[PDB]
Amino acid sequence: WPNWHLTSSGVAHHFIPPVSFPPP
Amino acid sequence: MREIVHLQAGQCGNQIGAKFWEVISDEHGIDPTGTYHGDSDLQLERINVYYNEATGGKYVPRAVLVDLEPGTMDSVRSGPFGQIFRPDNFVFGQSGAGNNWAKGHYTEGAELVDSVLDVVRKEAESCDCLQGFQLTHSLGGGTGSGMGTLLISKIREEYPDRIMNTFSVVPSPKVSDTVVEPYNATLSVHQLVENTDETYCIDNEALYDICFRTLKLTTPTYGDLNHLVSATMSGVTTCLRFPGQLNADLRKLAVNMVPFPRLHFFMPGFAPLTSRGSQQYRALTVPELTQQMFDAKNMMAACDPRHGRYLTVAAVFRGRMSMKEVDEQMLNVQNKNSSYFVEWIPNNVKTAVCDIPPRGLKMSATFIGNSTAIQELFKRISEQFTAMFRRKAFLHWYTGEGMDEMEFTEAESNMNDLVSEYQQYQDAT
Amino acid sequence: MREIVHLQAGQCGNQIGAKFWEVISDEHGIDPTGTYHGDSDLQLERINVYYNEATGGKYVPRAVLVDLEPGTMDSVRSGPFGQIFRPDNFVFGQSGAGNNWAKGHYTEGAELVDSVLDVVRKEAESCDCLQGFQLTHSLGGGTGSGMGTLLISKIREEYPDRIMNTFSVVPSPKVSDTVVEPYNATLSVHQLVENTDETYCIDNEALYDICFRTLKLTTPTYGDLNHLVSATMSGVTTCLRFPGQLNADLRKLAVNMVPFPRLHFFMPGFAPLTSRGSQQYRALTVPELTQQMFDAKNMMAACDPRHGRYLTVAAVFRGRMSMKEVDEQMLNVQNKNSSYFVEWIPNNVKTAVCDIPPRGLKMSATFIGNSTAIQELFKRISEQFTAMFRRKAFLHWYTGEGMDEMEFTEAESNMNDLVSEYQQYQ
Amino acid sequence: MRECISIHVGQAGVQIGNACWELYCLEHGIQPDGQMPDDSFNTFFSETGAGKHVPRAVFVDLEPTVVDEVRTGTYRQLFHPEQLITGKEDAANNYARGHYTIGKEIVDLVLDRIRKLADLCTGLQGFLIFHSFGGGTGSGFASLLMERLSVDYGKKSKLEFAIYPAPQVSTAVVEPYNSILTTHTTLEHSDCAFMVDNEAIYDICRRNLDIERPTYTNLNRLIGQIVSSITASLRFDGALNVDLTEFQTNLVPYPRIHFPLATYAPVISAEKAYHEQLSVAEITNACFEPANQMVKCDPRHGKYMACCMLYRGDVVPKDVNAAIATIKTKRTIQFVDWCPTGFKVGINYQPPTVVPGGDLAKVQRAVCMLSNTTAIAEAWARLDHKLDLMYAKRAFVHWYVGEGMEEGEFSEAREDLAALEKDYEEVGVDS
Amino acid sequence: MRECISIHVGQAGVQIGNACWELYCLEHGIQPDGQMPSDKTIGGGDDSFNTFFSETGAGKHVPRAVFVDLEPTVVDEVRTGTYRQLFHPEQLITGKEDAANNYARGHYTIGKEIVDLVLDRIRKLADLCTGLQGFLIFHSFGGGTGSGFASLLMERLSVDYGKKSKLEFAIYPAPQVSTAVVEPYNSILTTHTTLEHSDCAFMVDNEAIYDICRRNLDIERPTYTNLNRLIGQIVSSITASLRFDGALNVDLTEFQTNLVPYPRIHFPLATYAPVISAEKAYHEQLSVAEITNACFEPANQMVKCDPRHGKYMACCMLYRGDVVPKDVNAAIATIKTKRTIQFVDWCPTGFKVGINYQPPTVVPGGDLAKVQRAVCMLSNTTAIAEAWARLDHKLDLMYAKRAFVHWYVGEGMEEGEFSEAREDLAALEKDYEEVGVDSV
Amino acid sequence: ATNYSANQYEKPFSPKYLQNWSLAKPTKERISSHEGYTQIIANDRGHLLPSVPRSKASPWGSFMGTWQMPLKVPPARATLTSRTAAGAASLTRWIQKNPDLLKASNGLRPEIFGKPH
Amino acid sequence: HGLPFLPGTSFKDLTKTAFHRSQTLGYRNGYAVVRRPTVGIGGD
Ligand SMILES: Nc1nc2c(ncn2[C@@H]2O[C@H](COP(=O)(O)OP(=O)(O)OP(=O)(O)O)[C@@H](O)[C@H]2O)c(=O)[nH]1
Ligand SMILES: Nc1nc2c(ncn2[C@@H]2O[C@H](COP(=O)(O)OP(=O)(O)OP(=O)(O)O)[C@@H](O)[C@H]2O)c(=O)[nH]1
Ligand SMILES: Nc1nc2c(ncn2[C@@H]2O[C@H](COP(=O)(O)OP(=O)(O)O)[C@@H](O)[C@H]2O)c(=O)[nH]1
Ligand SMILES: Nc1nc2c(ncn2[C@@H]2O[C@H](COP(=O)(O)OP(=O)(O)O)[C@@H](O)[C@H]2O)c(=O)[nH]1
Ligand SMILES: [Mg+2]
Ligand SMILES: [Mg+2]
Repeated sequence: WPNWHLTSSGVAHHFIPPVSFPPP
Repeated sequence: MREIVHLQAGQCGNQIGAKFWEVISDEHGIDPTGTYHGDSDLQLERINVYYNEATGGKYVPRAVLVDLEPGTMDSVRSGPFGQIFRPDNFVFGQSGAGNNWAKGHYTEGAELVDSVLDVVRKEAESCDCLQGFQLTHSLGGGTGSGMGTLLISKIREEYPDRIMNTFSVVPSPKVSDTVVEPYNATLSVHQLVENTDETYCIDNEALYDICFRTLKLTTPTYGDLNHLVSATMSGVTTCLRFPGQLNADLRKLAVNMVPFPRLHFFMPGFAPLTSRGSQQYRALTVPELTQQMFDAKNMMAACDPRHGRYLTVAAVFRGRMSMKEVDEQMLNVQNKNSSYFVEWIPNNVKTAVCDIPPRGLKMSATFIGNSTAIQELFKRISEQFTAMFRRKAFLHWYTGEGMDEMEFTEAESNMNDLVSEYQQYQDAT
Repeated sequence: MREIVHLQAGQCGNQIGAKFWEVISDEHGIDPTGTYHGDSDLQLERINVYYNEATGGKYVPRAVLVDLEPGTMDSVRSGPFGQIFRPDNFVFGQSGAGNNWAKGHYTEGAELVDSVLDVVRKEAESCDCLQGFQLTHSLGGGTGSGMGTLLISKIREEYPDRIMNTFSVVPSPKVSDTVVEPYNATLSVHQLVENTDETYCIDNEALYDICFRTLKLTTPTYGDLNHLVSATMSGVTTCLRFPGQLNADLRKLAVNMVPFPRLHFFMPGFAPLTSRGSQQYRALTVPELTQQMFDAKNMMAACDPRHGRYLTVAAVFRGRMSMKEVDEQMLNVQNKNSSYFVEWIPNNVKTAVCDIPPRGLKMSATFIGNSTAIQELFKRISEQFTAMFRRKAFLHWYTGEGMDEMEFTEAESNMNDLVSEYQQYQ
Repeated sequence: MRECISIHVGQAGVQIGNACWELYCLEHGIQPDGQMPDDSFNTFFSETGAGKHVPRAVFVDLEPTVVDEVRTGTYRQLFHPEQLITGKEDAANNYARGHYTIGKEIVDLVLDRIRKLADLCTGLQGFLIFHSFGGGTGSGFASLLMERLSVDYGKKSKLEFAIYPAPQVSTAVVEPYNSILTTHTTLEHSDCAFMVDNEAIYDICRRNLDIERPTYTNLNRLIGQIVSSITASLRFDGALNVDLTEFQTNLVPYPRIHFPLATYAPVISAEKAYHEQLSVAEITNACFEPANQMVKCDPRHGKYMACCMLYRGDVVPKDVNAAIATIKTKRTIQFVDWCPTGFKVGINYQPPTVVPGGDLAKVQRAVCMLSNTTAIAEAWARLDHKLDLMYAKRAFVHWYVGEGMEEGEFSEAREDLAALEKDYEEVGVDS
Repeated sequence: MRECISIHVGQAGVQIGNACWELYCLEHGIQPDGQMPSDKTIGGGDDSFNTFFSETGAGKHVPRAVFVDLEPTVVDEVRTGTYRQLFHPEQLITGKEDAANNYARGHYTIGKEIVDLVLDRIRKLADLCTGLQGFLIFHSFGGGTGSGFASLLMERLSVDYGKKSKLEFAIYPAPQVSTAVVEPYNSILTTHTTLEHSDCAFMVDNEAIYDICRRNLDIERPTYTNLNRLIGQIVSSITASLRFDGALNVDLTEFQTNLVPYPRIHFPLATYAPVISAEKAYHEQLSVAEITNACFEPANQMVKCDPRHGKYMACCMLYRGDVVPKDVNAAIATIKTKRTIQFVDWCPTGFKVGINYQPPTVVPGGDLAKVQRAVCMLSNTTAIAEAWARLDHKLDLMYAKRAFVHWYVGEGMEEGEFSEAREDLAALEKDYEEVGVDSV
Repeated sequence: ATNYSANQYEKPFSPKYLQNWSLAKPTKERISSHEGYTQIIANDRGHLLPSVPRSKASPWGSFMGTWQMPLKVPPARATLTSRTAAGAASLTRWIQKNPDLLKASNGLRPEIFGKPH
Repeated sequence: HGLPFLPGTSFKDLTKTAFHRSQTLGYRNGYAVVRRPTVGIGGD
C-alpha cells in the first residue's frame, strides 16, 4: 500500500494499533 | 389379552412409526436385536399387547408397513430400530403415487391392498382377543391419504365390532408442503368420517410452536416432532400395558369421549413438557400438569379452543399421585372456565390414572379434547377446496385417473355437514 | 396465603424493581443463585408473600418484567441478581414507544398486552388467596406510563376487588427529563385517578435533595436513589412478612387513609436517615424517629405539607419499641400542629409496629401521608400542559396514531376536578 | 429401483449431458473408466458382469462431430459404444429435416436402444429429455421422439429440460419457426418442461459469479446442478422425499400450462461466501428475486401459480416454514386466485458436490426453485411477434416446404399458440 | 437486537462513513480484516456489535451500511484501502458518471438509474434485523447525488417502508465559504421534497467546524478528515444508548418526539461540548456543569448561526461517561436562569436528557483528548430562520435572471418546480416567524 | 393466495417478527361458513364460462416500477393537525392526485389522521 | 466490607472502563427467544 503517504484518505485512514489505556 | 395391530401408511406414517416403536421398545426394554434386557417385571406381563413371541426369545412387533414405493423403507431399515420388524410385513409396489389421492386409492392401490390385508389377517388371527387397530398416516400426501383410507374402509367391513384408531396429520394453515393438499384432505376426511372411531388431528406448526416455546429446542428435527406425536400415541394405551388405580382402554375412552357418532376428531397434548433451562424454576405437581394440559398453546391441532366449546375432555395420568388432587383440579378447571364447556353435560372431563410413569419422569398426562373449535380446521380446507375446484385447478390429474366429478362434491358435502353439526352443537341451549 | 404479584413496566419500572427485589432478597436471606441462606426461622415463614416455591429449596420471585424494548431488562439480567427471575416472565416487543403515550397505549402497546395478561394470569391463579398487585412505573415515559395504564385497566376488569398499588414517579418541577412529559403525566393521571386503589407519588428532585442534604452523598448514582424507593416499598408490607404488636396490611392502610374514593395520592418517607459523620451524634430514640418522619425535608415528593392540611398520616414502625412512647409522640405531633391537620377527623394518624427491623438498623419507620399539599403537584402539570395544548405544541405525534383531541380535554377536566376536590377540604 | 433414462438430443443436449454425467460420476464413486474403487448408482447406472457401470443414457445427434468428441474424450470407457447414436448429415437448423427427411431414418434404432435400456428397469420412474428449442435436431427429432415414446411407454413421466430462445441474444435467424413448431407439436406429449435461457445464465455468471466472458461449459455446469438437485431424493436420504411423479401433479395445473421456471439459490463465487452467511431464510428469498431467475422475465409483472421448493443440505424444517411464511406476506410476490396454498416443499440431506474446474463455491445449503408463473406470457408474445415478422411475406418457408412438410403447418401452429396466449391471459382474471 | 442501517450517499457521505466505521470498529474489537482477535472466552461472549455488525457462522462481522455514489473514484479507496476485507463487496455501490453538481441528474436520469439496486441491498440488509430502529442517511446539500439521489432514496424508502424512522445527517451550506456555485438551487430542491419525508434532519456545516478546529483544537489548517472525525464522534454519541449500559437510555424514536413539535420544523443543530486539545486538558476541569454551559456558547455551535438571534424550542442533551445525575440536574437548572438563553412560551419543559456510562474512545492519531465526560447537544431553535433568509436571497439573486437553469430544465425537469419550491421555502420561513412569537 | 390465521399462533407468523420490516399483506381474521357443494364455473384450460361475471382489475398484477412511479409521490404519514385549512387541502389534494399509486400491489398506504384549523 | 445493605452503602469501581451490554433477550424465526447469560456488563 503506497497510499499511506500519497492520498489524503490513506494518511487519514490507516491502521495504527490502539494502546491499552489503564496503567498497571 | 387386548392386543393391537399397528398399521403405518405412507412416508409420514413410516417416519412416525419408526420412532413410535423405538419409544415403545424403550418402555418395554427391547434392544434393537429384539431380545429383552429390562429391569423390572411388569414390562413382560402385558408385552403381548404390541409384540408377538418368536422361538428364541425374540419379540416381533405387530406392525404392517404399507407404502406404494420402497424408497422410504430403505431409510426405515437403516435406522436405529429397522431390524426389529418382520421382513414379510413390509408391503410395497413398483410405482409411486406422486401425491395423488386417486393413484393411491383406485389405480395403484388396488394391487397392494389384497396382500396388505393378507398380512393384516395373519397378524389379527394370531391374536387371542383382539382389542383393535391403529393407523398412522397424513392427509396431505398421496399414498397415506388414499391407500390408508382404503385399508380402513376394507378393515371396518372385515372387523366391524373392533375399535379402529387413526392418528392423522391434517394439513397446515399457514404454509403447505403439497400444492394439491385441499383435494386429498377433503377426500380423506370424507373417508374417515364414516369409518374410524377416533381421530387425532395433529398439525405441524402446532408441533413447531410446542418445540420452540415450551421445549425451546433451537433446531427441530422431524425426529423430535415424531417423538412428540409418539409420546401421546403411547399415552392412551398405558392402562392396557401397566396396572392402574383407574383403567381406561381405547373402548372406554371411545364411549366417554364422543357423544354422537360423527364427532370423533380430537386434540392431543402432553403435560410435563418443559424447557431445558426452566427446570430449576418449576415444580412438578398435579396443578402444574393441569395448567399445562388446558393451556391453549399446548394443543397439537393448531386451533384455538377458546373460539368454541369443549364437548368432552380426557386425561390419562401416569405415575404415583393422589386421586383427590387430580379430581379436584379437573372440577376446578370446569368451574373456573364456564364459557368453554357445554352446559348440557354436567361433567366434561374423563379421568384415568396409571401407576407406571414414562421412564425418567415423575408424572405425565395425555390430553384428548373433543372441542367445537375444530370446525374451522374443516372450514379452511373447504374454502381452499372451493377456491380450487370451481376452476378445475388440478382436477385433470384425478379425472384422468378414472375418478368422477361427483366424489369431490360428496366429500365437500360430507365435510360441510360436519361443520354445520359442530356449529349446531356449539350454540345449543 | 396473602401474596403480591409484582408488576414492572418501562425503564424506570425495571430499574426500580431490580433494587426492590435486591432489598427483599436481602431481607429474607436469598442467595444470588436463588437458594435459602437465612439464619432465622422467621425468614422462611412468610416467604410465600413475594416468592414462589421451586424445586431443590429454590425460590423465584413473582415479578412480571414488562417492556416494549428489552434494552433495560437486558441490563437488569446482567447484574448480581438478574438470574433469579423466571425466563418466562420477561415480556418484550420489537419497537419502543419513544416517549409517546399513544404508542404505549393504543398501537404498539396493544400487540403485547395479551402476553402480559397470560403471565399475570398464570402468576395470579396459582395463588392461595391473592392479596393485591403492585405496579412500578413512571408517569413521564411512553411505555412506562402508557403500558402501565393499559395494564391497570386490563387487570381491574378481571380482578375488580383486590388491591392495586402504583409506586409512580411524577415529573420534577425544576428540570424535566422529557420534553413531552406533561402530556404523558396528564393522560396517565386521568387513568390513575379512575383505576388504582393507592398511588405513591415520588419526585426525583426530592430524592436528589435527600441524597445531597440528609445523606451527604457527594456523587450519588441512580441505584442509591432507587434504594430509598425500595426501602419505602418494603416498609409498607412489613406486617405481612413479619409479626408485630399491631399489624396492618395493605387494605388496612387503604381503609384508614382514603376518606373519599378520588383522594388516594400519597407522599412517602423513610425515617432513619443520617449523614455520613453524624451517626455518633444521634441517640437512637423514638422521638427522633417521629420528629424526622414528619419533617418537610424528608418527603419523597416536591410538595411540603405546609401548603395544605394533612388529611391522614400512616406511620408503620419496625423494631422493638414501646407502645406508649409511639402513641404519645403521635398525639404530641397532632396537638402541637393544630392548623396543619383537618379538624373533622379527631385522630389523623394510623400507626403499626413490627418487631423485625431492617438488618443493621435498630429502629425504622415509613411515612405514608395523605395531604392537601399534593394538589399543587397537579397544578404544576396542569399549567405546563395548558401552556402547550393552547398552541398544539406536540399534538401531531399524538394524533398521528389516531387519538382524538377531546382525550386531552377530558384528562385536563379530570385533573381540574381533582384539584378542586382537594381544595374542597382545605 | 427408482431408475431414470436420460435422452440427449442435439449438440446442446450432448454438451449438457457431458457436464451432467461428469457430475453424476463424481457424486457417486464412479471413476471415469467405469470402475468403482452401496447401490445408490442404480438410478442412473447399470452394473454388468465385468464390474463395469454403464449409464442409462442415450446420446443422440445427427452430426458426428460432438459425439466423436465424446468418443475420443476422457469418458470413452464409461459409455457403451452403441449408446451414442449418430446420424450422417444433420438437420441444419431445419425443423422439417429433423422431423420428416433425416430423423425418420434414425428414430427406430433409438427406440430399439431405449427398449433395450428399459429391460434393466425394475421400476421405471420416467425419462429425462435434454434438447434445445432453436436447433434443427434438438427441435424436430426431439419432438419426433415424444410422439412415439408416449404411445409406446404409455403414461410415464417424460420431463424435458429445454433451452429457450433469449429475448435479445440469438444464434439462428430461422429459430422462431423452429420454436413455434416444436412447441405446437410437443404440447400434448409432454408432462413438465423445465425451461431456462442462455442470456439469464450469462447475466448470472457476470453478476453473481465474477466471470466476465464465460463460455457454454459454465452454463452446462449450472444446468447439471439443477438436474442433480431435481433427482437428489432418489439416491440420498430425505426428510421430505420427492419423486419425479410429484412434479407434474403440483407444477402443472392445466394440460397446456407446463412451462415452469428454474432457479438455483446460492449461486455465488468462492470469494463471496466468506463475506456472508447462507442460512435458509437468506437463500429462500433470493429465489424470488428477479435477478436470480434463469429465464429473462420479471415475475413481479405477473402472477404465481405454483412453486416447488427443493432444499438440499443442512436445513431445519422450521427454518423452511418461517422462510416460506415470510414470502407469503411480501407485497411484491403475488399469487393467483385459484391457488390458495402455493408451495411444494422437498428436503434432502446431502449437500451439493463441488466439481474441480467449476466456478461455484462449496456451499452448506442450497435451494432449487421451480415456479410456474404467468409472467412467461411475455416470452410467448415476443416469440409470436418475431414469427409474425417473418411469416407475413413467406421468408425461409421454401426450405421447409421442400422437405416433406405442408406449408399449412405454420398457420395452425401459429393459431394454436394464439390459443396458448389467451390461455395464459385468461387464468389471471379473478371473479 | 436494536439494529440500525446506515446509508452513506455522496462523496461527503462516503468520507464521513469512513471515519464513522473506523470509530465503530474501534468501540468494539472488530479489526479491518473483518474479524475480532481470538476467542478469549469459553462459549459465549459479547454481543454489543449487533447494533451495527452482522456476524456469520464463523466469527466474521459485516457492516450494516450501504455505500452509494454515482462516481467510481471516491468509493474505490474503500475497495483498496485498509477496510477492503471488512465490507461485503456488494455493499459498495458505484456508478460510472456522477451527477456533476446537478440536482436533476441525480434525481431524474442517474437518480432513477441505481435506486433499485440500493433498494434491493437495503432489503437484504433489513432482512438480518431482528429489531430495527431506523435508517441513517449521510449526505450533503450541495452535491448532485447527495441532494438528488438522497431525496429520491428517502422518497422510495417512505413509499416502501411506511413510518420507519429516517434520521438524516446533512452538511449545510455555509454562509460565507462554498465550493459550488449552483449550491443554493440544490439546497432549495432537496429541502422542498424532503420537507415531509425526513422524520428529523440533524444538521451541521463545514465552516463552524473549521472555526471549532481553529480555536478549540490547536490545529492551524484543518482538512475534511478532522471534520469527518468530529461528525463520527457526534454519531457515536447519538447511538451509544443502544450499545452500552447507562442510567437513562434513549432510542432513535425519542429524538423525533422530543425535538420536532410541528410537521415541518425538523432541522436541529448539533453540538459537541468537550472538544478540546490535549495541550489544554492539562489545565482545566471537564466537569458536568462547566461543559453543559459550553454547549450553549454561540462560538461552540456546529452551525454558523447565532442562538442569540432566535428562541430555543427544544433540546436533547446526550451525556456520556462518568456523569452524576445530580450534577446534570444542577447544570440544566442553572442554564434556565440566564437571559442570554431564551426559550419559547409553549415549551415550559425544554430539555430531554440522556446518560450513558461508556466514555468516548481515542482514535490513534486523532485530535481530541481523552475525556471522562461528553455532551452531544441537539437543539431545535428558531434562529435557523436567518440561514433560510440567506439561502433564499442566494437563490433569488440568480433566479431573477434565471441563470444555471438550462442545465436543469433542459435535462429531465420542468420549470414550475422552481417556483413551487420557492413557495414552499417561503411558507417555511413564515412558519418559523409564527412559532417564534410569544402568546403574551 | 390467501394468508390464513394460526388462531392461537398468529403472533410468530405476523410479518414484523418474521424480519419483514416493510409493509406486508393483510392476514384473514375469520373464515366464513358455507353449506353444500360448489358449481363448476370454469371449463378446461382455466377459462371462465360466459355466464359468470369477471373482475375489471387487469391481470398480471398491479405492480408499479421505478419509471412508472410518479415524480413527487404523496406523503406517507400525512397528518393534518396544526395546519392551515388551505394547506391541509393541498396535502390531501396531493395524496388523491395520483390514484394509480394507491391501488398498486406495492405503493402508498397513507392514513389521513386529524383535522386542520 | 460486610456493611449492611442500606441507602448509601455502595461504592463504584472507577477503574472499570468497558460498559458493553449483551443481547440476552433476542429473537428467532418468530419466537421471543431468551438466552441464559454468560457475561456481565463489559464482557467479564
Ligand atoms: N446451454 C447450452 N446451450 C447450447 C449449447 N450449445 C448449443 N446450445 C444452444 O443450442 C442452440 C442451437 O441448437 P444446437 O443444439 O446447437 O444444434 P442442434 O439442436 O443439434 O440443431 P442442428 O445444428 O441443426 O443439428 C443455440 O441457440 C444454443 O442456445 C451449450 O453448450 N449449452
Ligand atoms: N464534512 C465534510 N463535508 C464534505 C466532505 N467532502 C465534501 N463535503 C461537502 O460536500 C459539498 C459538495 O458535495 P459532495 O458531497 O462533495 O458532492 P457529491 O455528493 O459527490 O455529488 P456530485 O459531486 O455531484 O457527484 C462540499 O461543499 C463540501 O462542503 C467531507 O469529507 N467532509
Ligand atoms: N410430523 C411429521 N410429519 C411429516 C413427516 N414426514 C412428512 N410429514 C408430513 O407429510 C405431509 C405430506 O405428506 P406426504 O409425505 O407427501 O405423504 P405420502 O403420500 O406418504 O408421501 C407434509 O405436510 C408433512 O408435514 C415426519 O417425519 N413427521
Ligand atoms: N428517580 C428515578 N427516576 C427514574 C429512574 N429511571 C428512570 N427514571 C425517570 O423516568 C423518566 C423517563 O421515562 P422512562 O421510564 O425512561 O420511559 P419508558 O422507558 O418508556 O418507561 C425520567 O423522568 C426519569 O426521571 C430511576 O432509577 N430513578
Ligand atoms: Mg447441429
Ligand atoms: Mg460527486
